[PDB]
Amino acid sequence: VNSFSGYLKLTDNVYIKNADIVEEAKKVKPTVVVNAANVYLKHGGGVAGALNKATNNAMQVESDDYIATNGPLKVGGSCVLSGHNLAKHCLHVVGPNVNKGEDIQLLKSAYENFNQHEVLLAPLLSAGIFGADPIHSLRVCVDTVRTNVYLAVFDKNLYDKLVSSFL
Ligand SMILES: N#Cc1ccc(OCCn2cnc(N)c3ncnc2-3)cc1
Repeated sequence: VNSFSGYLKLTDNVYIKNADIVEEAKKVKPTVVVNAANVYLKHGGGVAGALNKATNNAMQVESDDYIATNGPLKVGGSCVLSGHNLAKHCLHVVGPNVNKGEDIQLLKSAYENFNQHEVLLAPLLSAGIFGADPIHSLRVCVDTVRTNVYLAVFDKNLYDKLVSSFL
């Protein structure tokens, strides 16, 4: 039993809710919140900008030190950093950005990072400003992630489209 509330069960291990990931995190304080990161951990907009703003820029400060030490992530890769006031840990995962021409096949590699964590609160990778089709992202999630994932979708219209088209 866990404290995630109000989710639709899609499969044995994937759940989805019409919800704000920052509010979910503030409420649940999950062990892991996933960020929709880029390779430079520059949290300017989208989910990343929202998560970072909610940490009062502490996520960005920590991320800048990470990059200065380690260099950029790979597309499809991840790193574990602090979750600050939102979660124990933040798993920064880089999905391909279609607006940068990146290969959508890398979306599966991106979701594989979730399997290193037993339970996660997450957005749909490569959705929104990353340019991919969120219906496709949800399908790859369900077909790749085997651990327990709680997906938070910002927009009622999108949430209803995802549910009503889910096979
Ligand atoms: N009109 C409209 C509209 C406004 C924001 C919006 O956010 C999508 C990405 N996103 C950003 N910030 C958050 N805290 C999120 N939680 C889940 N997804 C999140 C989508 C549609």
